[PDB]
Amino acid sequence: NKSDAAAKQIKKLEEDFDGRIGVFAIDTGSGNTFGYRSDERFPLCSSFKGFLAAAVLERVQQKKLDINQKVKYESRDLEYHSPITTKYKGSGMTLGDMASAALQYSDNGATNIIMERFLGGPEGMTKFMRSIGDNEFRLDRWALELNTAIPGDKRDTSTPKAVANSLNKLALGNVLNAKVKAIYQNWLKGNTTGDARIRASVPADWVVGDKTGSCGAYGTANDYAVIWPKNRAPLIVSIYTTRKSKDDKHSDKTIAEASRIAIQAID
Ligand SMILES: *C(=O)[C@@H]([C@@H]1N=C(C(=O)O)[C@@H](S[C@@H]2CN[C@H](CNS(N)(=O)=O)C2)[C@@H]1C)[C@@H](C)O
Repeated sequence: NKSDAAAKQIKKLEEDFDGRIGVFAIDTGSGNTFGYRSDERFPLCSSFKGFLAAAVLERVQQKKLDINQKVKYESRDLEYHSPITTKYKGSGMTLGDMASAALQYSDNGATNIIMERFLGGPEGMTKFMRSIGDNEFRLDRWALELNTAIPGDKRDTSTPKAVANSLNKLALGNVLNAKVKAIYQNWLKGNTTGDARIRASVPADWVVGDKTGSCGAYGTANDYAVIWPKNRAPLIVSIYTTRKSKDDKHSDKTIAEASRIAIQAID
């Protein structure tokens, strides 16, 4: 009933821009959920970078990597959209700066380097997600090839629900200890790419951490967030969208709107 009216609104919203919306929201205080197409598969785009940083911090926490070890890449041809790694090319970067660059600026060079050197590539990112008990998450290709968002292709996809559950386990749950979890949160809170998305759907004084993605094809874009309202339990929102035509552009306002409707369904 509270659920069916949110579903109506989302359905309207997806018809309005002539595409498809996936939502999954959790109130971690009360347990209440809301989903819409929350078990259907959606391209990840960059959004998986958020889990990559947590994979790295898991390795830090088990002392299989040091967060301050230098990572040198002086000879590499940096991928397009490496705004952060390009500037540090000569000096290298700390593993931790590199990971958070991956997350906070969606840096493709940061992404590819970490996956090649420390993570066992796409297969090993997928392995990290099975290990927390995400079974829907799949990664197949590398940073710049995973964006084709072709309807029906399952490469590089997850579901809204599965993303939410993962983020809940990683941000709020028990894979990371106190200390490392707070690093991970601070990383999410400093994400720079999501001002117009989930961040836009909540009051100004609520703290938000998020990771976005935009494929640039099939209007495909997404965002997921942990939300800390004033004097109340944290929320998880996970919003994924695709559009009918190859040439359609993403719509941030739709994401922000789908988020408002979702925060309202669990309120
Ligand atoms: C991943 O999807 C790609 C990479 N990451 C992006 C992202 O949104 O995470 C895209 S979009 C890009 C990020 N900064 C701008 C949006 N913020 S803003 N200027 O405040 O509107 C544009 C970017 C392409 C990668 C795989 O291409």
